[PDB]
Amino acid sequence: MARKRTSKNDPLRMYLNYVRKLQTMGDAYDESAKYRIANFENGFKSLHMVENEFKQYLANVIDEAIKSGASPQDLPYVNEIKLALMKIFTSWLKYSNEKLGANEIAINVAGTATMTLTENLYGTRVSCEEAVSLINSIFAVWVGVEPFEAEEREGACLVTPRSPLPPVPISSPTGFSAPIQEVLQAKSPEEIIG
Amino acid sequence: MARKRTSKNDPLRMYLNYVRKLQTMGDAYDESAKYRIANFENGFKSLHMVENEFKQYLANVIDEAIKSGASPQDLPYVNEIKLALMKIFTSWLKYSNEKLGANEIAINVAGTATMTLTENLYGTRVSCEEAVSLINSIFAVWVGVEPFEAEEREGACLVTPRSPLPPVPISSPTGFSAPIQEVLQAKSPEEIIG
Amino acid sequence: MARKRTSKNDPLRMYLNYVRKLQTMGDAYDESAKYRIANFENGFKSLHMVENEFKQYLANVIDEAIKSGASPQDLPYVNEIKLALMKIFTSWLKYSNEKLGANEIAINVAGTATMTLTENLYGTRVSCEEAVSLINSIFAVWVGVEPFEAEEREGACLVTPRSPLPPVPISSPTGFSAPIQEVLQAKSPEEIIG
Amino acid sequence: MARKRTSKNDPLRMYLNYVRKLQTMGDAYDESAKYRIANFENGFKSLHMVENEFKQYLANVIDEAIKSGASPQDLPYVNEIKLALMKIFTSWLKYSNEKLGANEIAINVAGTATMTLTENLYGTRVSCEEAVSLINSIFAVWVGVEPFEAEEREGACLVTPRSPLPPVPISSPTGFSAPIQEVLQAKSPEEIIG
Amino acid sequence: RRTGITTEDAITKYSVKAKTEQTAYKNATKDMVVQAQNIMNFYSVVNQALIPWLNAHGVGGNLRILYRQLANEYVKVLNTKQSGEVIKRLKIALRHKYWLRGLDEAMLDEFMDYIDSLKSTTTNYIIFNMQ
Amino acid sequence: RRTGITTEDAITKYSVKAKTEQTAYKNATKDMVVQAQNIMNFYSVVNQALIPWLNAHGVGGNLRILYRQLANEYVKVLNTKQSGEVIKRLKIALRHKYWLRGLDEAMLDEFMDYIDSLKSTTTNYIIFNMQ
Amino acid sequence: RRTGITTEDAITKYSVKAKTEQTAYKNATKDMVVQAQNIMNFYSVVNQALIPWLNAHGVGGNLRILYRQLANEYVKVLNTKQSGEVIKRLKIALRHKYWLRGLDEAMLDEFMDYIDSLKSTTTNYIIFNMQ
Amino acid sequence: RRTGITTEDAITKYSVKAKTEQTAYKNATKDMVVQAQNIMNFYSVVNQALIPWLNAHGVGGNLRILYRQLANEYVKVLNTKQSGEVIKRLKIALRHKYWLRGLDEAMLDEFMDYIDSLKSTTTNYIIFNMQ
Amino acid sequence: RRTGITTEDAITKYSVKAKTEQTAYKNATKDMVVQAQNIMNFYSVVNQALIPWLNAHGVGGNLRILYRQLANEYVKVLNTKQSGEVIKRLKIALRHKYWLRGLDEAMLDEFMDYIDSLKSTTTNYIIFNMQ
Repeated sequence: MARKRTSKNDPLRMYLNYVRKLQTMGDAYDESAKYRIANFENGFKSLHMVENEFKQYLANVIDEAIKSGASPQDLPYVNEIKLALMKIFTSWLKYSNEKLGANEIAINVAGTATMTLTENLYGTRVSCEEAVSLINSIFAVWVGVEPFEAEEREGACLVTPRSPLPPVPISSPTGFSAPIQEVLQAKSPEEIIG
Repeated sequence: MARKRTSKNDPLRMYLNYVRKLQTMGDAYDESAKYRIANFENGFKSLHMVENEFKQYLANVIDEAIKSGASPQDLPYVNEIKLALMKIFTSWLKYSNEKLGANEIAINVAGTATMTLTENLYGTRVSCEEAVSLINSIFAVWVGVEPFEAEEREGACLVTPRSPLPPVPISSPTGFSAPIQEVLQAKSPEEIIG
Repeated sequence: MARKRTSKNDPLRMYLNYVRKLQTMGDAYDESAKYRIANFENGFKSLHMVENEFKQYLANVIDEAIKSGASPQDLPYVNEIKLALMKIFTSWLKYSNEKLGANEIAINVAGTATMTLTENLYGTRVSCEEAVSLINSIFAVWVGVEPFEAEEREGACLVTPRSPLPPVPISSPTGFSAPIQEVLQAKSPEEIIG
Repeated sequence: MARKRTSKNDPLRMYLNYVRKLQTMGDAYDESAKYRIANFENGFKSLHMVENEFKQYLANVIDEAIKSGASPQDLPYVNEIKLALMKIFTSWLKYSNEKLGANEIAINVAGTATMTLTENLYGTRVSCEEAVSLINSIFAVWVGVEPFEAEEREGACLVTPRSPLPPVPISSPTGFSAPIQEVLQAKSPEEIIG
Repeated sequence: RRTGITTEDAITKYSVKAKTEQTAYKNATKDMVVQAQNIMNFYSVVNQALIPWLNAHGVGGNLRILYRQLANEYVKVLNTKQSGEVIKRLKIALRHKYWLRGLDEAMLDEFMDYIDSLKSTTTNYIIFNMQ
Repeated sequence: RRTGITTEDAITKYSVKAKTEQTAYKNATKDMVVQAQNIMNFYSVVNQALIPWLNAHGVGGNLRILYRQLANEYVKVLNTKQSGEVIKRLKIALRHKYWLRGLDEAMLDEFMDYIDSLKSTTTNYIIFNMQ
Repeated sequence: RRTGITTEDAITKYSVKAKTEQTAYKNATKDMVVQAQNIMNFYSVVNQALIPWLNAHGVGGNLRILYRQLANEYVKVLNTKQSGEVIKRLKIALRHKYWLRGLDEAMLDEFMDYIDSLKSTTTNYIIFNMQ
Repeated sequence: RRTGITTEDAITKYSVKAKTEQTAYKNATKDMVVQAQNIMNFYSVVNQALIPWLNAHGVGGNLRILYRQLANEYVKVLNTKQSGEVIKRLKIALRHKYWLRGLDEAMLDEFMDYIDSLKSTTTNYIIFNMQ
Repeated sequence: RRTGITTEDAITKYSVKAKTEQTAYKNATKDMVVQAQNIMNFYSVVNQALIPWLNAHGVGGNLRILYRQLANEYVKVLNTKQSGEVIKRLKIALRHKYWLRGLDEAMLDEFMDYIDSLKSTTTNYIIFNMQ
């Protein structure tokens, strides 16, 4: 980037600077490819690992609830309610992916929990208290905290934290991963680097 | 991919973005071929194995029912009723092919059972209770569960689960299968890899 | 468009403005051709589909009445009585072709039914109650409503609605349909558009 | 624009200045075309959207009144009474299209309501109180206010506001919309602008 | 000619006749000049009978059109050459139809008693004259 | 014709008719020359009845326009050919409407008693004359 | 043709047809341009009937998709040309299926009463025109 | 399509599509030129309603952004076509969320009463025009 | 986008964007020509209000800059569109800050009473003009 000098609130300057720099964006993207690809290479693994860990630990908690004698019509969690719980855990991935403190992660994930459990559990058979008990069970499996206390005090559901929350136990590495054919066909280590 | 920012429900933008990207789809398909072929190579085997296993176990259950003294006019199961039962088992292949939990597989296969046994057994001599007993017998052969309870409570047939359902006992491998001529004509293992 | 300022009821101004603009109508028509043709292209299909659907469903209802043992002299419905019933169904096409509500469609079609069944069933062997039973049977086939109650209370027949009426199950598309020779002889998609 | 100096009330000067400037109006119109077309391009959408929204919300309110058990002869609202209610809502579009305050919009729409519900509901089966209840229901659907209190205190119907009224939730954009053929056939963004 | 014809044949006719139908409209302008005064005759004989009735019986501004819908449909039925033996039936048909669109019957009985002074309008304005 | 038409069709009409509508305005200038003196008749018959009333009843400079809004709307209702049976209702309608825009009723009762001397204005100024 | 075919034969077909299937997709782009506006017709006729219902009945943001799953499957069953005698069975089938995925039946009875205004969408947009 | 896909397949897609995705962005510049004025419409309709409130209610310099976070999320929920029956729930959801990030509720009750004048922003700026 | 990013990624961006950022500055010269007269407007409206005050109140040569630091920061706060409800706080904030840098308060009370005649400066100087 921004002009970094003053706000100068004026929409026509915004659109005109955009139209001016459209003749340079189309080449800066082509230049940006060369580090774009490697940063995605070592950034997508965190998403895919946290989504598989959510699937696995949700399956374990639901099966331990079924072994207590409940019916599989009592607890659906099929397509969109799992998508809600993946929304809160992926926002936990984001605020852990920055170098934030514990309670700042806790209250940002509590805010995302408020928005998500407000939106998509009206009209679908699942009260908010059961969903928040399920979220506390999943965090008891991951890091063993159970941080969130909830209420249905108004027409929406509201989530507030009780204790600070640790970041995700997954490190995003700064690697430069090379293929096995490049390892085998090379003649020297410096040919792999250089 | 989608714009991933907002919905912005407007059909003319949909058709216009499609017309804009038709001049790139025709090359992205040609580029996609190189991994398309190998992923189909190791993905079609699961379909063909589950369809052969359905044919075999249906034949075994029907022959054990004939050995109890029934007539081959009592139980047709010729062309389209087998196609119905293959619909429910192929949807079981899909929801097992994702890393879903047990009861989520159970209720999605129960929903596909509801749709399929609603559609194509009105007007064809086979009541829904006999078909659901046959499905429970086939799942007793495969994994030994018998999960589905049914009813003809309304004009359609309705299937609901009683117990969680395990995924399919078939693993889809991430291979890179090479021909035997490439094995024999090569001079080194790295010539097969590289 | 009209002058859109005041009425100013005066016939000589009407004829004089018509005579003034006859030297521009003859060119505005030639200009209007270019969108006239495409709008008729995708507007005539609704008429032809609703007239074929009337022919088909009238034939089905009449044949189901003949299978109950009636004689083909009892129910003529040959040329002009079918034209009456096509008048009421084509007015239903018009008031559904606007974005009108359900009962507004119902009472406008009831008014057209009043005019049509007043005019052309005096002196031709068919009472009004049988015609209104036939119209209710055709709407029971299409949308399943049976909306109209009638009476021969005076010398004419009078039709009044009992329930709201849904619009026609046919969508008039905004297409731009191109020939297959233009598809095959072209070299690019943008040559078909542009 | 006018002379902007003094009134100088004299009709012969009015007609004589009109006759003097008729030899320049005929060219100023031809010059004005180039911005006339674009301003209508992005000004007609507000009218067409507010008229479709009136049709839709009137249909919803009337159908919710029919579901309470009323007859479709009780509430006609066919052609001219809908035209009355579109008069009041289009005047609401005008006074919202200026940057007027809330109560100024409220009292100008109340004046247009007074004139319209005075003129065209004498002699047509619909009392003024039911029409004003319908208008309050439509504003409860749009912005949720219900502003107008009415009376039939004299031979005409009189509408007065109780609460300020928000402007229309539709923004009239200052776009410059270009065809898709101009987008695809161009070689650069500045060829689309310039 | 038949009736039953496909969707493509009618569209094929309307698309290919564009040149001839516009060069026929260009001559229909010349024909419309002398025939267009049936508009003047029509609105003269309708306004001369409806402006005092609507104006003195108390009906408003924007309902006058709905009354014009009734009167104009009656004048169409007239100048297609149809006398009283059909009119005694179409009057009560139109009465029920425009009652159904929300009018009041205390206006309609007097208005149906009023519309017998409307008559036919359209005449011909081109004579042959072989000389 | 129908009513329900898309947003694109109306814009397509208005954009493609530009040449014909401007070459029709070029002839409408010739038509406007003789018809434009209805402006002169209108302001003559309005000022001749309102300048003494406004001028001697004490109203200011810039409120005279709001009174012109009332009188001009009444003259429009008049010269669309609408006599007293609608006027006895539109007078109290306009009284409430322009009371609602901030006038005083001690002016309005006298002004509504005053506006019965305003009448219709517009006439026709083109005769046919076949010779 | 038969049914029973080995695993190797299908893989052999899909692997060897790569050149022809991609040079057929390159022509299917030209065919897709005019046929792709069934997307526009589909989302127009679905959003125009579901945005007021979902928007005014109180359902949230992310459950709207599950309701779209129900409505879209119903519109598929419609535009494969299947009228009411199958619809009166598939409505209760879909009601039980989407009840089983965690919805509430107090929404479902009203929604199944609502979906009779959805109809068929897809048309054809290429005419033959031998000339 | 499925959901469950390995880590290698997604990386293989994103790595091999680089040429086609950049030569599609080169055409998306041409598309962005006319569509980019939704930025202008958005900041016009947001600043015109928030600059007097923030400016006259006493809030500082750097907290104006946190208030923009609240207002901008509300405008996103609006212009994804979601009317009042969801807004009456998302208002108290956003109130609790931005109370949780350290605001004061004596500002929030008045601000949540204030944000009903923000409406939808985004329109379309490319017409088809087959001619 | 996130926040937390390594030291190497930002340096990698700034090093690899050199060609594109300099060929964008080459076009930003063309843009700067018409926009650069905000400098002229700024120093006109600042000198016209400060040269008589500084010049007649007795302050020296080289302290005029420190007074310009105060006035220029106030004009920045102004032309970021921030009216009096924040100004009544930032005036005493700036008073304490420039007292802390060694000024005298007998100048500062009169100078803070003086700076209410400084207003916003920056305007836009490029119109769109599609023709």
